[PDB]
Amino acid sequence: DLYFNPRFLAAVADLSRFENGQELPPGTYRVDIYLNNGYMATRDVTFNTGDSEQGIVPCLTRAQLASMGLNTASVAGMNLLADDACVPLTTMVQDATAHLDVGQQRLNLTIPQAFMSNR
Amino acid sequence: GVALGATRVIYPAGQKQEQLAVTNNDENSTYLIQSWVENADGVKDGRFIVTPPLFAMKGKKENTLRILDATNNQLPQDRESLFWMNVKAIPSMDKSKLTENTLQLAIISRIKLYYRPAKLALPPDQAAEKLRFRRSANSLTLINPTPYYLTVTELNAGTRVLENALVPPMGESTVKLPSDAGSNITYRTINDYGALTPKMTGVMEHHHHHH
Amino acid sequence: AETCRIEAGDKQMTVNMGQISSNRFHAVGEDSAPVPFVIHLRECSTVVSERVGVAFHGVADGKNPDVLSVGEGPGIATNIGVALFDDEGNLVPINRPPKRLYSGSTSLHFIAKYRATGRRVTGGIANAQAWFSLTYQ
Repeated sequence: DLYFNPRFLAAVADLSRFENGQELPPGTYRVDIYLNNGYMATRDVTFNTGDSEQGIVPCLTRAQLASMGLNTASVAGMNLLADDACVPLTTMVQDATAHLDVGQQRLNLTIPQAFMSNR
Repeated sequence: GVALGATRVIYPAGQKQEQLAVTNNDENSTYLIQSWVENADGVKDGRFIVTPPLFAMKGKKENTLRILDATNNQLPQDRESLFWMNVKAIPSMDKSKLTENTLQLAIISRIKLYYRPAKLALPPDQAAEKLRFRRSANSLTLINPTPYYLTVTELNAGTRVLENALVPPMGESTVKLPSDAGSNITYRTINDYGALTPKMTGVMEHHHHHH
Repeated sequence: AETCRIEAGDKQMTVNMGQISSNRFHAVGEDSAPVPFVIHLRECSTVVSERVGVAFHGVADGKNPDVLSVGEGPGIATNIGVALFDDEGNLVPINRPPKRLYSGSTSLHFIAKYRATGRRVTGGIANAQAWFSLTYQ
């Protein structure tokens, strides 16, 4: 229950998102990426509309996750994906989380150690 | 309501980004925040990328804007370049007010963005001293030989308070001089941290080899 | 130094303009009752708030580009716009090319009025939007 007057804008198609409590519309944002509280990288990440509470989800490829230490053979079905496919992280990787801290422009990822590179 | 974290931004040449805080102090309000850069003439210039360029913030909150240098090293590297950071705060409105004839306002806060090359020998806080003055029958010209934009304030000719002036690096600006303006000139400046530098005595422009 | 934190009389920067009565207006240029509003510059030193540049913008009216449009659509009033006035009682310019400096006070006082753009005003919905910029020294 929010109202923003659309005459203040104009791509005002993003207005309903804000009126429904969302912080950030889909787009490509410069973010600091963290995985299990370890700093990974600072780069542009594309955020598409998705099933998250935030209304948006980051597009992370198999290769980009492997570049963060993910042992991709340990993740069932991951090998079936295409190279450019946005990994459905929170459903494919058991117990994994992704959240964008919008105020800090910081993408916080978590992935259980069972799936990371160890021993 | 919304405030910004600083009244000017100094962008160091070579830095991948600079940042600027945006704050809201009211728990019971949501603002849309829309941000962009203009060149010196107040025209949009995308060569500084502001991100995220559109977002909502709810309640007592601080959000950080990223300012990215996308000028491809095309600006001068011996003097500052002036840009303007723009942050527009757009309030929500109570739905009850939809049944009322309403004027609603949004507010754009505008602050200087100075692109500052590397390796300037003159310390920023030594610049104000370098200013020089040229006087005509009805105007006063401020002469800035430094590589910094100087924001000159509390400018006085005798007891007569003059207009503030923004004096471009290695350049000049002119203000009006009332006919009753006294002789001794004094001035201050606004520094990198948005504070006043000390009151100084104006020194006049001089001829070669001369007092 | 932080910029000033900006608020109006109403938390959401709104002004209730009241209902339109066509009988109030018998000539182009005639005005409604004044509706004051105030822009507050809070939580900042005098160094920051002094000589701040203020400029107004909005969708200008077609018959009188010096006043705010109330738009067009079903139910919307016709032959009125919204005029803004400063603390000298003078009409505030809107949408001017990229000045006006304010000093001595951290409250900026203004008045809004409905202004007839035609001899024959019709009533109904009359909303307007404007934005002002605060340009810091």
